This record gives sequence, C-alpha cells and structure tokens, in this order.
Amino acid sequence: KGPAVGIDLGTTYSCVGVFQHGKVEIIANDQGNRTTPSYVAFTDTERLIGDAAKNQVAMNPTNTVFDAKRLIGRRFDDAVVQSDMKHWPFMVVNDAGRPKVQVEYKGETKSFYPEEVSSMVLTKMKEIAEAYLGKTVTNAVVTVPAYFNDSQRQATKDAGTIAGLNVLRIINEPTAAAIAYGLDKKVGAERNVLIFDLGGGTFDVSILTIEDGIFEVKSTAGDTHLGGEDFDNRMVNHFIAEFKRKHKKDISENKRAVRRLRTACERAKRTLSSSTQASIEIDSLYEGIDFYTSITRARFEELNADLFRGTLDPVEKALRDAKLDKSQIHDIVLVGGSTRIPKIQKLLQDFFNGKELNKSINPDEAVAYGAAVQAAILSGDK
Ligand SMILES: [Cl-]
Ligand code: NA
Repeated sequence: KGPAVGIDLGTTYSCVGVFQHGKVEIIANDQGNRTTPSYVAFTDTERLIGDAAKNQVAMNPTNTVFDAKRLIGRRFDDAVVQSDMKHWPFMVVNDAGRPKVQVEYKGETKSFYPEEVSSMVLTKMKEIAEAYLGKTVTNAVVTVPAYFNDSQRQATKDAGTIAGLNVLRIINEPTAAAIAYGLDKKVGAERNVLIFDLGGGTFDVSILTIEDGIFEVKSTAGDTHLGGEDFDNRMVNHFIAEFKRKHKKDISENKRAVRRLRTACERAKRTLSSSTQASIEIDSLYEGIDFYTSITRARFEELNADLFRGTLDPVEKALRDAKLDKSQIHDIVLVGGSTRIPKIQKLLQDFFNGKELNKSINPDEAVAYGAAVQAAILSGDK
C-alpha cells in the first residue's frame, strides 16, 4: 500500500491529489492537465478515456459517453434518467430495470452500467497517479455530492472496486472542500460553512455545521443542470451570430464547427477570469473561413447577467432550509472554475455584505485536495 490518493469523480471532469511531504500535490494527467474530462469513447480500434475522448466528441458523438454520474446508482424508470437521456447523443437502454449506455466498439454493439463507465474514469485517475508517483496506487478516498443516496454511494464504491481501488471512504464534496481549508481544525463553538460550488454542469450550495471536527450537512440547494457550460453556451450563440454577420454563413448545424467554437469559448471564459480581454482564434472554422475575434470581460458578463444573478436564489434557499441568517455563515468556500469569475465573486460578496471568500485553493482542485488530506489521515499517513 503506497500513499493513498483523493479522487474527485466529477460530473464533467475529475481530479486526483496526493498528500506527500506535508503538502497536497494535484496530479497532472498524461496530457499535462490537472483535471481530466469524465468522458469515454469507443472507435473502430480503441477505447479512449479523458482528454482523448472529449477531443473527438464531435467526430464520434454516438459512441462518446459522458454524464455517467447522472445515471450512477439510478434505475431506468427514474424520472431523472428519462429526462436526462433526451439530451445525450449516445443510447441508454433498459437492462432488467437498470440503465446501460450502449455504443459501437470495434464494429460490435457493447453496453456498460454507469459504474462501469465511471470505473474507466477511476482507472484513468489511478494510472495518472501511478505514473506520477512511480509506484502502485491502491487506496483512495472518492468524493460524491452531499445529496447522493445509499444507491448512488454504493454504485460509486462499485466503480472504485471495478478499477482495482480500495475505497477507504466515500466523502461528501462540500465536506472535502471544507477539509481542504482546514475548517475542521478550528476548535471551539459550532461553525456554519457555506460551500458555493459551480461546476461544469451542476451548481451546488451546501451548508455544513462543524463542531470539534464533526460535520453535519444542514441543507443543500442548487440546480443540477446549471454550470460553466451554460456560460460558455451564451458566448457560443454570441459568436455564431457574429460569424453570420461577418461571413454571411450560419455554422449552427455543423457539429464540428460548433464544437471548435465551444472549446474556444471555454478557453475564453477561463482567460476572462484573469484578464479583461480574451481572443477566439480558429483556423478554418467553416468552409475554410478563419475566425479570429475577441471579447471583453464586460461583454461576457452581460451575456450571462441573468444566470450569474440567479446563483443567489439557491444561496437564499439553503439559508432558509438551514434556518440561518446570511450573517450566521462563518466561512464561504468557492468550488468549481466558474467561481473564479470576478462578477460571481462580487455578486456573492455583495450578498454577504462584503465578507471575504475562501478561494486560495484552485476551486477545481479543492475537492480532490480535501479528499487527499482525508485519504492520508485514514491510511495513517497524516
Ligand atoms: Cl464537473
Ligand atoms: Na465538482
């Protein structure tokens, strides 16, 4: 048993960390990326996992699988499954009451339970950890949403087992983020912690109470279908209209063109969290026509103004459910790359009358960070 690792198995991307020599190290994958898309794809000749999968989605949409976390621990008949499957290009089928994703792989029809798909992502995370450490990785803490039920938790454990991991503990994502910031190292009176978690595809607000290192989930709120991708999409539509003006062509039905634009918009979003201008640079976007343009932070904000303001409604609901006034929150913790958005941070701070945010740990890494901390404690290394 080498060091144990912490794995954030995310809806759209995943992240693995390890506690070593008094520090957490977030581990870059085989593409040099500190997060890995929760994607798997199948071609005539192979199975792709992570960046390779994500990067060929437009070329191979029916055999590229994502959002397995939406299915994990579910039954086919579930209202969530029935609704969600309407917006996936891959097939979901009923196996005796349990959903399976069905794809073509090497010209053959194959199908996989959600935890089998997730097991492939966990295998990727294990492998990148092993490549970094230069030794075997067996023990892990794996995180899940606080709202996950017993079935969802057990299926997640099953994904780990399938990947050859000994899952030391299933830990809640907000709890992991709080552990990252050492909020359970505070000694004294009860403390109320709000986690504001805006991922690629979901938005979670959680309120925890911590006392003597002991966590209680007081309330959860959010929107399981709101995330950074929504903000990217607003930019995408903006640029489709721009291309139409400038080049008198509508790229809307070309999946490859839209995908390359989407990728550019995602990059632009990140850029705009640190600078006031970002470029869109796409050689041969459509019919050989180049698209080189740019956008300001202000314009990005305007395009998304309603969605940004809308993030405070779940914050209000969570406080209501927890029977807490906004003034009773001791700590606000930011999780998810979109929480880097200055306008979001400003909206949140303004809501909390100027209170400062816990944001020094990369918000896309905070969950894996806390998972890594707890893995080291549980394995007897911290
Ligand atoms: Cl995600
Ligand atoms: Na997340």
